Amino acid sequence: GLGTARLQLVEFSAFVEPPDAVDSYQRHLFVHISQHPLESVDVRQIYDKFPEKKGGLRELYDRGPPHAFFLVKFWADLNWGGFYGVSSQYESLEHMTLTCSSKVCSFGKQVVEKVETERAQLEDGRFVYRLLRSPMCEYLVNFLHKLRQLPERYMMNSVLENFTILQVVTNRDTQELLLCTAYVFEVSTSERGAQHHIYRLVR
Ligand SMILES: *C(#N)N1[C][C]2[C][C][C][C]([N]C3=[C][C]=[C][C]=C3C(F)(F)F)[C]2[C]1
Repeated sequence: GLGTARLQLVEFSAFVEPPDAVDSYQRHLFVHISQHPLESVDVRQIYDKFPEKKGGLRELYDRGPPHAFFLVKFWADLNWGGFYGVSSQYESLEHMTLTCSSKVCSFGKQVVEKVETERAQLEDGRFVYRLLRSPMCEYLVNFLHKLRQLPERYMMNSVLENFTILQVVTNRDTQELLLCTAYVFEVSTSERGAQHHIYRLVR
């Protein structure tokens, strides 16, 4: 699964709860992972999709460690005053303070970047890092309304081809990379829910 033994992604989901969930609860997952041997992709294959910059995939991979670099292909479910949310959870056996850069690179050129710091919280013999029910970016929210309005699924996948996200979690105190995940996006069928495949970035 996703993670070094130093840090595992327990769960992550972007979601919307329809406004009627206050009465009777339901939630739409656009994308979801829950981990409460993996296949491999050669890192050079996706170099193009991301910066060739400082903070670009090649540079961070040279810094290492290579067992920290992953790819997650997402098949999003776009079949849906509401709440649009993103919630992520990681587990470690070390107490560290983490820094999580998430960069959106469209056409290989980074547009937006969020960097956040989360400190550990001890639970049942693991240190858990919790970033739950964060409100979704208005960038993403409007994007998704536009993308759902697209008439054909291949049209969504061709746009989503040109958008990629690089997530890098480092230890703030030691400034050493713990996890780097590249995300590529496609759209799932209506009958098929949100799906994902995880790969290890190799050389
Ligand atoms: C806005 N709001 N957000 C919160 C940001 C920080 C954490 C998640 C990030 N989005 C992200 C990161 C990695 C893989 C997929 C996604 C997705 F699909 F955009 F949520 C971002 C959005």
